[PDB]
Parts: sequence; C-alpha cells; structure tokens
Amino acid sequence: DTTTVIKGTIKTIVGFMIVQAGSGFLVANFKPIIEGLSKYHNLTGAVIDPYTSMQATIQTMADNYAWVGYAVILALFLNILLVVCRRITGIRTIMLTGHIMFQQAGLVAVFYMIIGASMWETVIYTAVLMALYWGISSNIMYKPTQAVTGGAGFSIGHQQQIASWIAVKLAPKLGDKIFHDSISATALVMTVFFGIILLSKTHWFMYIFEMGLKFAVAIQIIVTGVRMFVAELSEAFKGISERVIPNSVLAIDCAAIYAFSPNAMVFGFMWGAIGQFVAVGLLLGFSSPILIIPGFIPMFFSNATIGVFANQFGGWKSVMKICFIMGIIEVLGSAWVIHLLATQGTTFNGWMGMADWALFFPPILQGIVSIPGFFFVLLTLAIVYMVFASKQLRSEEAA
Amino acid sequence: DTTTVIKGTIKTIVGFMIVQAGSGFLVANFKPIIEGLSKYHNLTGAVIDPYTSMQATIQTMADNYAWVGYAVILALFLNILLVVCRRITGIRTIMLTGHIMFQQAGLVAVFYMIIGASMWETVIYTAVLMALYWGISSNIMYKPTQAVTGGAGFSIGHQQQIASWIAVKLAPKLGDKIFHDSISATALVMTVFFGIILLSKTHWFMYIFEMGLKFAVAIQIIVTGVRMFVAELSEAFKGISERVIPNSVLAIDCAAIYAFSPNAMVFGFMWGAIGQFVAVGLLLGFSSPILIIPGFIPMFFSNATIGVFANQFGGWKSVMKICFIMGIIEVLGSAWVIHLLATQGTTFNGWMGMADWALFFPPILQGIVSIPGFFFVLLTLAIVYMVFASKQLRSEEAA
Ligand SMILES: O=C1O[C@H]([C@@H](O)CO)C(O)=C1O
Ligand SMILES: O=C1O[C@H]([C@@H](O)CO)C(O)=C1O
Ligand SMILES: [Ca+2]
Ligand SMILES: [Ca+2]
Repeated sequence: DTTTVIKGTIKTIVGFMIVQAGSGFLVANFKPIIEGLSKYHNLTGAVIDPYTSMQATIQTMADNYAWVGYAVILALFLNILLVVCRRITGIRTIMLTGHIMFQQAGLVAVFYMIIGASMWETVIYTAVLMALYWGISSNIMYKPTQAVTGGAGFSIGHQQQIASWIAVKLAPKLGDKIFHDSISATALVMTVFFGIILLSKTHWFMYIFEMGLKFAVAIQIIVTGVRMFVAELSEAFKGISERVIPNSVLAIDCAAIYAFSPNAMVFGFMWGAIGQFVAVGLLLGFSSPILIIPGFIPMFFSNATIGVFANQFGGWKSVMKICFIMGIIEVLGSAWVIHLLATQGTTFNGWMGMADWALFFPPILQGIVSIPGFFFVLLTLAIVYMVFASKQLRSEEAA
Repeated sequence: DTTTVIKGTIKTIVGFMIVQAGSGFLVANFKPIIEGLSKYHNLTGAVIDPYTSMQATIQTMADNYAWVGYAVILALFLNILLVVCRRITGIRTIMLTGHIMFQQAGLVAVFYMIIGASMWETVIYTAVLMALYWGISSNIMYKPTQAVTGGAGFSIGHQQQIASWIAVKLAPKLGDKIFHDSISATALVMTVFFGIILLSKTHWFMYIFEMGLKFAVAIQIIVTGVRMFVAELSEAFKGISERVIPNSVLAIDCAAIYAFSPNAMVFGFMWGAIGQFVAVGLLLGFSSPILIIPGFIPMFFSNATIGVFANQFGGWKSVMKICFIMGIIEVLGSAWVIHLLATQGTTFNGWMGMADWALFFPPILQGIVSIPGFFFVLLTLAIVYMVFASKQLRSEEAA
C-alpha cells in the first residue's frame, strides 16, 4: 500500500487546513461581536453547534490538539477491547464515525485541559470515558434501534444515545402507537435567533441575513474540512474493525434511521426548536451572564432522533413533551457547561449542544470538578452495567 | 420565476463570501512572505495564476468590484449586438464562460482603476475591450477549432485565442503531419518552484510542502467560490443568448478540445513548464526587480491549448517551439505588467499569466499608458477587421 497511506496523510492535512481557513473566516467576522459584547453588557455569547465547538476546541487546544487524535485512537482501541471481550463485558457495538469521535473526544480533552490536567491524564481519562460512553451508549441503544429499524442489525452511534434511552424508557408512559441546504438552514436559524434578540429598517435586517450567511458559510467550510480531515482515518478505523471483530455491531450515524420514520422528523425537530426557543427566552429573561445562540444541527438531528424514538415508543405526545424538555435541557445545560468552563479558567465560546452533551456530560464534568475520584466512581458504574450486560448476553445467546 | 431570482442572488452572495474566505486565508497565510521579501532583497513577489490575480483584484478594488460586474454585463450586451449584426460585422462567436468574463474584465477594470480613471471610463473602456477581444478573438479561432474538433460546431472562448492564432499561422512552417487533483498539481508546482528558489533539511522541505498545500487550499476555496458566484449570473447570460441569438456559435472552454488531442496535453504543458522554468531562471539570473511564482492553471491550460492547435497545424516540433516561447513570454510578459502596474502607483502581487495576458495585453496596457488615443486606435483596428470580416461572411453564405 505505502503510497495510498501518503495520499491519506496529505489529504487529511489538507482537511485540517480547510478547517483552519473556515476558522479564520469565522473569527475575522465575529470576534468584535463577542468582544463587542464586552463593551456592552454581560459578556458571552456562545453558539450551540458541534463544528463551532470543534473550532473553539482547536483554537484553545493549539498544537496540543494532537491529544484528541491520541485519545481517539486509544479510545477506539479500548472499544475494540470491549467488543473482543463481549462475553464478560456484554458490549457488542463499536463506534466508527470519525467526526463524531473527534468532536466528542475533542470537547472532553479540552475540558480536561481547561481544568489543567497533564497530557497523559487527559489522554487516558478521555480514552476511558469516551470508550465507555460509546460502547455502553450504543450497546444500550441496540435493542430499541432494532425496534425502530425492524431488526436491521445496527445500533445508533451519535450524540443522544442516553437521551434517546430516556425517551425509550419514558415514552411508553405518555403515548399510544450539502452546500445550500445546510447554509440556508443554519443561516435561517441565525436570522431567526437574531430576530428574537430584536425582541429584547431593511438595512439592519439585511445585515442580519448577511451575518447569518457569513456565519453559515464559515460553518460549512468547517464542515467539509472536518469531513475530509477524518474521512481516511475513519476509513482505516473500518479497516481494522473489519478484521479484528468481523461479526461486530456497527454504531453508525443517527440519520441512518430517519428513513425508518420520516414523520417524526419535522415535528420532533420542530418541538425541539420550540424547546430551545423557550429556553433562550428564559436565558434572556433572567439576565443570565451567558447568552446561547442555538444551531440547526443539534435541534434537527438531536431532537429529531429523540422524536423518532419518542414517536415509536410514545407517539406525537411523547415527541412533543419529551422533545420539548430535551431542547430546554440542551440550551440550559450548554450554558451551564460554559459557566463551568469560564470558572475553570478559560474562555470557551462553543459547545456541542446535543442531547447527551447538555444533559449527561454536564453532571460528569461537574463530577470531575468536585472530586478526582468521581472518575473511578464512573468506572464502578461501568462495571455495574458491564457485569449485568454480560449476564444478559450469556442468557441471550444460550437461551 | 421571482423566487428562483432571490434564490440565485443568495447563491451568488454565498459564493462571494466563500471567495472572501479563501482570500482571507490566502493573504493571511502569505503576507509575511512578501513582507519578508521587503525586509531582505527586491520586493515582489508575484503569482502567475488567474484566481490569485482575481483575489488581488478584489483586494485592490474593495467595494468597487461591482464595476467589474457592470463591465461584464455591458460587454455581454455589446457582444450580443455584434452577433445580432453578424452580417455587417462578421462576428459569429459569443463568449458565455462567465468566470473567464469576470476574470478578464476584472483585470482590465483594475488596470483602468490603478491608472486612476473614473467609474464610467473604466466600465466603458473595459466593456469595449472585453467585447472586442471576446468577439474578435473567439471569431478568429472558429475555423481552426472546426479543423481540430472535426467540425464539432463550436469555437474557443478562453485566455489564449490570439496566441492560438499566432500558433495556427506559425505552425505549418515548423512540422510535418478537481479537489486534490488541482491541490496536488498546484502543490507540486509550488514545491518545485520553491526547490528552484533553493537553487540560489527535512523541516525546510516539509514546510515547503506545507506552504504549498496552504496556498493550494486557499486557491481551491477561491476556485469553488468563483464558480458558485458566477454560475447563476452566467446561466442568466446563457438564458438571454438562448432567445436573442439561438443560431449563434458558442465560444466554450478550451479544455473541451483536449479530448480531440489527449497527446498534446502533457507535452505542450511539458515544454510550457520548461519555458516557465527558463524565464523564471532568467528573472533570477538578471536580478529582476520582480520575482515570479508560476501557477499550474496557466502552464497546463494555456500551453495545453497552444499545444493542441500547434500540434494540429505543426506537429510536436511546433508544439515544442511555440509552447516553450509561449511560456517564456508568459513569465516575462506578466512580470512586465507587474512592473508597469508598479510604476503606475500601486502594488499587484499576481497576474493572469495566461498566454494572451502576457503577450497581447502587456502592449495594450503600455500603449494606453503612453497615449489614451491608442485605445481609439484599437477601435479603428476592429473596423479593419469587422468591415473585411463582414464581406467574408457574405462570401461564405451565398458563396
Ligand atoms: O453531530 C453531528 O451530526 C451531523 C451528522 O453526523 C449527522 O448525520 C454532523 O456533521 C455532526 O457533527
Ligand atoms: O482560466 C481558467 O482556466 C481554467 C479552466 O477554465 C480551463 O478549463 C480555470 O478554472 C480558469 O479559471
Ligand atoms: Ca484509502
Ligand atoms: Ca440553476
């Protein structure tokens, strides 16, 4: 092969270069807006979006951003370890989507850096926490994913597995049985939210739409850059998982189940956007020191997947209620995490803003804030799920 | 349509912000290199490349780049008039390649601004020169294109029509009868040119490859932004030419003849890159006040088209001679234009660098600098063609 490895390396470097270009075009049009919030009132000022959080992670991670690559490879190795020993661990699924791994491990690593831990503590803690989150989350969501997909034989590996598990366990008690697309979407989101800020002439509105288009363009360059940056490496992840665990379960993208229920889409994402709208209204009401700018990606994908599971297990009513609560917890939890990051000693402007990154990981990051022994407590919980998963697997294959 | 109009406007705007993104990445990544050429030896420091010259045009024009659009539309209207009156002008061809129009009218307009003319003078003179160059230069290469393409029914509307004419007539006396593709090409070319600069360690060569990759990424973002920004308005131009002159002859991109001769591509580009290497070697040996950085687009495409026509009319021998001399004239003539634009009162670190933009336009800009009446001279020259050409058309319709 050798040569194709060189091709992959050069292509990934080009990817990170495009990420840097989109980051520059994003910064040169928004630093006087947050720094503009300094010479105004309560500073920051944050955007709920995974790619913006990846940008802020890179910029506040410098050349130490390679720790995210070390932690991604190491965490992937630990997940492969959790699948090879599926008999005593009960973990079958494996995480392989590259950009989701780099986003998640990136935010965890930047958390362990804002606190101020060493390099190896960040790589090891990030690897263990991320591997347990992937195997336990997807392996937890395997069965209901089989219920939604009609037994297709794959699980969900994204950023809302635990929230979708709250929808699976809570739904039966509430109901009865890409250029201009993303640019227009996220741009319209920025313009709508800016119009909401107006609730607290054609020239200023034209600058609203133009700010939405500059922001959306920057985010899109970031999207393509990240995708090409993790494309070949994730393809190698499939190359190794292809041979080490050939009969494993794949934790693929959440969108891969949207076609199994295209009805919970616009409605689930609709009430998720309503939840985030109400939550941002509450934030602007209480004069909170943190302003949240919602994004299209976590709304549509997170609240639409939770809309899918809440639809299959609890109909449109469970979609409305549970998805609304999910959006509120998304915005409020993101602002809370940003408060932690600010008090920990670093100015961070982005956050994942998904469902499992503004509901389940805020309490974990707060747990590491409280005690360094909270991590080993999380490991004991991982054994609590692990031994029972082993017993259920043994009593599930032999019976 | 109404809706698709505002849609297309949003599209062109978005494309323009992508252009600004690649531009910011480019100048932000390569400012200290030319500024380093200030604090060392002779300045400039120029890039033979169409998209870089378009970026520098948008830079040295700022909020006055709309004049380029005005001159593009007006020149289009003038060409439409010349084809409507094809009986008394002998003009069959019509240029519709929009991005070539914006590049050419952009450089001519930015020359008519750097010299200090007003808005209406720059728009009028640029529209006239562009209309006469497109209609006359593309109308000249109609029949030889029919001989090369076997009568495929189109002409060539690009950047080397005049050099293709000098090759067509100079040839018979000399012989017997796209992401990582462009990024890889231009990156390799930057590494080669930097290797020739070294003709005057792993960290140094790896940073050569990294600077070439950054420049390639910036140039590629500029490419996508230009194509998107132009696609809609050029599609409107084609929509008007569909109904005003349906039976007209289309002057299309030059590469559409490469399929009729895939052999002259790598050899014409071979001796063209050789000519660029020799001429740049002369600019380094003579200690010229202007350094020249070659680009992949001018070499490959200019010397490729000239290699195809000079191949059809004068074999591999005329390919070697005319392509080599054409490359030398490319480098030396472009650096010439950079010298004149330097004395005229501004700095311009990059030129179109194609065949006709280093052989035919340097003397035009020099003549306009000397006396403005020279412009009127060209106008009279057009009549010396048009009138004559007029009769020819009749002598080829009824005879
Ligand atoms: O969290 C994310 O969701 C989308 C996509 O993976 C969903 O299909 C994306 O690009 C992310 O970073
Ligand atoms: O001048 C140019 O030549 C190439 C292409 O048109 C040749 O096919 C390109 O992208 C330009 O902008
Ligand atoms: Ca490969
Ligand atoms: Ca169209």
